[PDB]
Amino acid sequence: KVFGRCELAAAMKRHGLDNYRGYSLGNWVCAAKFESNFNTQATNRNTDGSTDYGILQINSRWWCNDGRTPGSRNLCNIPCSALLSSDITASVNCAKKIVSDGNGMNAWVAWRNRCKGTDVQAWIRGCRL
Ligand SMILES: O=C(O)c1cccc(CN2CCN(CCCS(=O)(=O)O)CCN(Cc3cccc(C(=O)O)n3)CC2)n1
Ligand SMILES: [Cl-]
Ligand SMILES: [Cl-]
Ligand SMILES: [Cl-]
Ligand SMILES: [Cl-]
Ligand SMILES: [Cl-]
Ligand SMILES: [Cl-]
Ligand code: NA
Ligand SMILES: [Tb+3]
Ligand SMILES: [Tb+3]
Repeated sequence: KVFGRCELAAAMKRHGLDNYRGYSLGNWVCAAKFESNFNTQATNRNTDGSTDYGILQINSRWWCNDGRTPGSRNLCNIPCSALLSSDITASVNCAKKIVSDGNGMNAWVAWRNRCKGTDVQAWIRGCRL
């Protein structure tokens, strides 16, 4: 599924991401934009051999199992394919565990480099939330 901007904002809010660990909804919408371009089926292999899955490009090194990342963990206890579903429940629940780790949303390189410090509120501008 390719979400619309306000569609995804609404979905994230419903699953409890808005202000989760202090991060306003627009931070999550901006991160999704630049991680996946709002496409729940996005996948991208990393140079270390891990792969990033879904709307929030959750990484198999630590968070889900894809059977092809040696030495990795599966801390969200899910197959990585579950993170490609049209329903974002699995991705949100995992993202909550990720952002609860020590680095917050900096674990998302695209958030750090393209959302952090910017006027992220503009990403929910005009949304009927
Ligand atoms: O800054 C940190 O998180 C940091 C610092 C030193 C040591 C640890 C231990 N981590 C390993 C490092 N990985 C952080 C780097 C991830 S990335 O940004 O490079 O991609 C995160 C994976 N961890 C998930 C987790 C779950 C619950 C609690 C904690 C925690 O207390 O750390 N961690 C498992 C153990 N973490
Ligand atoms: Cl915001
Ligand atoms: Cl990740
Ligand atoms: Cl693996
Ligand atoms: Cl392994
Ligand atoms: Cl959904
Ligand atoms: Cl934080
Ligand atoms: Na893994
Ligand atoms: Tb950690
Ligand atoms: Tb530590």
